[PDB]
Amino acid sequence: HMCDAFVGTWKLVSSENFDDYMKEVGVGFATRKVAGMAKPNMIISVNGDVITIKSESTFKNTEISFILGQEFDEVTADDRKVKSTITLDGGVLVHVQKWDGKSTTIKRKREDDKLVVECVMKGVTSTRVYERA
Ligand SMILES: Cc1nnc(-c2ccccc2)nc1O
Repeated sequence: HMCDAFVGTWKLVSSENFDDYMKEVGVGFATRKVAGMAKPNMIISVNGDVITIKSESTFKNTEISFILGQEFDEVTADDRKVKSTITLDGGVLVHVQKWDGKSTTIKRKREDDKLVVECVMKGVTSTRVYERA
Protein backbone atom coordinates (compact mmCIF):
# COMPACT_ATOMS: atom_id res chain seq x y z
CA HIS A 1 0.00 0.00 0.00
CA MET A 2 3.13 1.92 -0.62
CA CYS A 3 1.88 4.95 -2.58
CA ASP A 4 -1.78 4.11 -2.67
CA ALA A 5 -2.95 7.69 -2.62
CA PHE A 6 -0.67 8.48 -5.62
CA VAL A 7 -1.90 5.64 -7.83
CA GLY A 8 -4.11 6.62 -10.75
CA THR A 9 -4.32 8.88 -13.75
CA TRP A 10 -3.77 12.59 -13.18
CA LYS A 11 -4.08 15.56 -15.54
CA LEU A 12 -2.18 18.88 -15.32
CA VAL A 13 -4.45 21.76 -14.35
CA SER A 14 -2.07 24.60 -13.43
CA SER A 15 1.57 25.52 -13.63
CA GLU A 16 3.60 28.34 -12.14
CA ASN A 17 7.18 29.35 -12.92
CA PHE A 18 7.91 26.35 -15.11
CA ASP A 19 9.69 28.34 -17.82
CA ASP A 20 12.05 29.79 -15.19
CA TYR A 21 12.62 26.30 -13.74
CA MET A 22 13.46 24.94 -17.17
CA LYS A 23 15.84 27.89 -17.79
CA GLU A 24 17.61 27.13 -14.51
CA VAL A 25 17.92 23.47 -15.53
CA GLY A 26 19.46 24.51 -18.88
CA VAL A 27 16.62 23.68 -21.26
CA GLY A 28 16.95 25.51 -24.57
CA PHE A 29 14.46 27.97 -26.03
CA ALA A 30 12.53 25.76 -28.47
CA THR A 31 12.15 22.90 -25.99
CA ARG A 32 11.02 25.32 -23.30
CA LYS A 33 8.35 26.77 -25.54
CA VAL A 34 6.91 23.44 -26.70
CA ALA A 35 7.35 21.65 -23.39
CA GLY A 36 5.85 24.59 -21.51
CA MET A 37 2.74 24.24 -23.66
CA ALA A 38 2.26 20.58 -22.79
CA LYS A 39 -0.61 19.43 -20.59
CA PRO A 40 0.68 16.05 -19.47
CA ASN A 41 -1.23 13.20 -17.93
CA MET A 42 0.75 11.54 -15.12
CA ILE A 43 -0.10 7.81 -14.66
CA ILE A 44 1.19 6.23 -11.46
CA SER A 45 0.96 2.51 -10.70
CA VAL A 46 2.52 0.08 -8.28
CA ASN A 47 3.21 -3.65 -8.67
CA GLY A 48 4.96 -5.12 -5.66
CA ASP A 49 7.96 -2.93 -4.90
CA VAL A 50 8.08 -1.45 -8.39
CA ILE A 51 6.54 1.98 -8.96
CA THR A 52 5.88 3.16 -12.51
CA ILE A 53 5.32 6.79 -13.44
CA LYS A 54 4.29 7.56 -17.03
CA SER A 55 3.96 11.13 -18.43
CA GLU A 56 2.01 11.39 -21.66
CA SER A 57 1.68 14.59 -23.61
CA THR A 58 1.79 15.99 -27.08
CA PHE A 59 5.46 16.79 -26.47
CA LYS A 60 6.73 13.40 -25.31
CA ASN A 61 5.61 10.16 -23.77
CA THR A 62 7.97 8.96 -21.00
CA GLU A 63 7.98 6.19 -18.49
CA ILE A 64 10.13 5.38 -15.45
CA SER A 65 9.97 2.31 -13.24
CA PHE A 66 11.91 2.13 -10.01
CA ILE A 67 12.25 0.82 -6.48
CA LEU A 68 12.37 3.38 -3.68
CA GLY A 69 15.91 4.22 -2.67
CA GLN A 70 17.50 2.43 -5.63
CA GLU A 71 19.26 4.62 -8.21
CA PHE A 72 18.44 4.32 -11.89
CA ASP A 73 19.48 5.98 -15.10
CA GLU A 74 16.71 8.21 -16.64
CA VAL A 75 16.53 10.09 -19.97
CA THR A 76 14.37 13.11 -19.20
CA ALA A 77 11.83 14.63 -21.55
CA ASP A 78 14.36 17.38 -22.43
CA ASP A 79 16.98 14.68 -23.22
CA ARG A 80 19.18 14.95 -20.17
CA LYS A 81 20.87 11.73 -19.17
CA VAL A 82 20.51 11.74 -15.41
CA LYS A 83 21.00 9.47 -12.44
CA SER A 84 17.81 9.41 -10.39
CA THR A 85 16.84 8.26 -6.94
CA ILE A 86 13.27 8.38 -5.65
CA THR A 87 12.40 8.00 -1.98
CA LEU A 88 9.34 8.47 0.20
CA ASP A 89 9.91 11.10 2.93
CA GLY A 90 7.08 11.65 5.23
CA GLY A 91 4.51 10.71 2.61
CA VAL A 92 6.17 12.82 -0.16
CA LEU A 93 7.78 11.19 -3.18
CA VAL A 94 11.16 12.89 -3.54
CA HIS A 95 12.90 12.46 -6.92
CA VAL A 96 16.50 13.68 -7.17
CA GLN A 97 18.19 13.89 -10.59
CA LYS A 98 21.96 14.27 -10.87
CA TRP A 99 23.87 15.12 -14.08
CA ASP A 100 26.94 17.09 -15.02
CA GLY A 101 27.63 18.08 -11.41
CA LYS A 102 24.10 19.54 -11.18
CA SER A 103 21.07 18.41 -9.21
CA THR A 104 17.33 19.03 -9.27
CA THR A 105 14.60 17.74 -7.01
CA ILE A 106 10.99 16.99 -7.94
CA LYS A 107 8.55 16.42 -5.06
CA ARG A 108 5.10 14.87 -5.52
CA LYS A 109 2.58 15.16 -2.69
CA ARG A 110 -1.11 14.62 -2.20
CA GLU A 111 -2.93 17.75 -1.04
CA ASP A 112 -6.73 17.54 -0.82
CA ASP A 113 -7.88 16.01 -4.13
CA LYS A 114 -4.76 17.23 -5.96
CA LEU A 115 -1.34 15.85 -6.66
CA VAL A 116 1.06 18.76 -6.32
CA VAL A 117 4.44 18.67 -8.02
CA GLU A 118 7.23 21.00 -6.86
CA CYS A 119 10.31 21.21 -9.06
CA VAL A 120 13.38 22.93 -7.62
CA MET A 121 16.62 23.91 -9.32
CA LYS A 122 18.86 26.04 -7.07
CA GLY A 123 16.70 28.95 -5.92
CA VAL A 124 13.95 28.43 -8.54
CA THR A 125 10.75 26.52 -7.77
CA SER A 126 7.93 25.61 -10.09
CA THR A 127 4.61 24.32 -8.81
CA ARG A 128 2.45 22.11 -11.04
CA VAL A 129 -0.98 20.99 -9.89
CA TYR A 130 -2.63 17.78 -11.14
CA GLU A 131 -6.24 16.60 -10.66
CA ARG A 132 -7.69 13.09 -11.18
CA ALA A 133 -8.46 12.46 -14.80
C1 LIG B 1 6.49 16.00 -12.85
C2 LIG B 1 6.41 16.36 -14.30
N1 LIG B 1 7.24 15.69 -15.15
N2 LIG B 1 7.22 15.95 -16.50
C3 LIG B 1 6.50 17.00 -16.92
C4 LIG B 1 6.54 17.35 -18.30
C5 LIG B 1 6.55 16.39 -19.29
C6 LIG B 1 6.58 16.77 -20.63
C7 LIG B 1 6.61 18.10 -20.99
C8 LIG B 1 6.61 19.12 -20.03
C9 LIG B 1 6.59 18.72 -18.71
N3 LIG B 1 5.76 17.80 -16.10
C10 LIG B 1 5.75 17.49 -14.74
O1 LIG B 1 4.90 18.11 -14.08
